[PDB]
Amino acid sequence: ELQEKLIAVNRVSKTVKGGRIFSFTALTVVGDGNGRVGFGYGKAREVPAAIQKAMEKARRNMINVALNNGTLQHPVKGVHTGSRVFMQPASEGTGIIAGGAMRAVLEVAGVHNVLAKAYGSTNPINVVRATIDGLENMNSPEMVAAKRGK
RNA sequence: AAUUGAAGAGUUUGAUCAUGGCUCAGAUUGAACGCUGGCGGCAGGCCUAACACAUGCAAGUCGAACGGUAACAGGAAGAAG
Repeated sequence: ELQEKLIAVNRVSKTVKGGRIFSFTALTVVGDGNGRVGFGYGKAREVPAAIQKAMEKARRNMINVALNNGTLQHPVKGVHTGSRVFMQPASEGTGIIAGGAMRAVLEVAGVHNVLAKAYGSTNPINVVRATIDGLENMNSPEMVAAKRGK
């Protein structure tokens, strides 16, 4: 019931004294399938150590999302660095139809059938960060009615 | 009951993030070309030279408008084997 999946692995470099030194970065997202989404970055010298650090950071640093029946509630826009992201609840608008690196976080998030369209930059490290910010500041009808009295 | 509706990716760098262009994945067509080709249904078929046109048809009808008889088939009368 953990439901982990990796989005992006890259080879970064460092350029020391004698030549270059190549390191690998993972970027994974875990989530239970009912709210509870996390992402982790993690970087290491080989690929399986990188993904393992990424999963291990992603299992902690996990955020609650106030889902609807199987989906979002109201249309929400989350931004991070250069990466602006729209989402629309699509009240059984079948299938998760999101961009790459947004399909994954929305998939393990437990949502099933939203409409997305990322704008701006679509770097995978910043398009999540713009989905969680997004799903984090999406509030439910029992939270809005809690705030404003009824 | 009559709008249930939105996906990205590759490429600037030793690597990064951003900006930014180029390019790809889709659908479409009065299409052409290449390879191949069994049947049917429904549609479509000179986008260019509003260039030049052989030949055949594409606008005739009415005698219940009229003088009339060129034919065709009868009618009447005459003459002949």
